[PDB]
Amino acid sequence: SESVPVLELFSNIWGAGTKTAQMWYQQGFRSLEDIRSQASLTTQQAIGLKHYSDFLERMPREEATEIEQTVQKAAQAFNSGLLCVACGSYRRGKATCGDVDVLITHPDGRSHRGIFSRLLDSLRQEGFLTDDLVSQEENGQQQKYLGVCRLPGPGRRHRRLDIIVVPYSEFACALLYFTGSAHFNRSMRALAKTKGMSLSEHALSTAVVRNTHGCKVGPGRVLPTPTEKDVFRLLGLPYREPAERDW
DNA sequence: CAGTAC
DNA sequence: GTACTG
Repeated sequence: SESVPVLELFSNIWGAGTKTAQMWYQQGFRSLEDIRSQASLTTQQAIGLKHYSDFLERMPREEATEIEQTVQKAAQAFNSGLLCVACGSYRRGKATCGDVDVLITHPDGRSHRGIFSRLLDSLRQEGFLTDDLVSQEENGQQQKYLGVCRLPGPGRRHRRLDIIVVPYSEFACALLYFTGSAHFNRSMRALAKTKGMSLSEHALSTAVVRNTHGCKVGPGRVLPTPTEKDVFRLLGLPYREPAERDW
């Protein structure tokens, strides 16, 4: 049909943005069926197209809880020490969630290692994980997984699930980044910059060196941040609770 | 670049 | 704003 809603239709495929949607449009594709039959699909895009309807639905908060518990039980089997916290919109207290954001670390600071591969393998044997989207094994000590899960039982939709494993020393910043919101994180890091500091999912750093155009030319030194409250303090900010961060 | 995560 | 893989 008309160009704008067709671009919108294509854009709602995971792995496809405006550039891809516009390219498809030039090709003369107008429907999801057209994409399915004729378009050159990325593995991820093919998965997004297959779960198009489900991925458009936001799940009830209660379902996100079950998903996080499903992940938690599997991890704990490996080690009872593991701490799993659902982040994102769920931690911010939303009634519905676009996806489930599960963070995992271990208090001793060592046992978090070796878990990521096993946990995923465990979740696959269970039939929980249905498709894998992207894997990041190079984020320093943080491992990230993006995939598709589905709770057992009838009438269950496929849900987007992200699993991140971090060291206990980076727990606070990883928790901070991953609960958001996106605009909230954007503002905190913007502020940190003004103060000659930097904030990432890994750590908060002071004495960061920047140039005339404000381009970072040297890292500072990592400041020990055991809790979220410590990060707020070192930036001269009043602590906000997750619900207070839903910007 | 493009798309993605918050 | 920061930062990952497709």
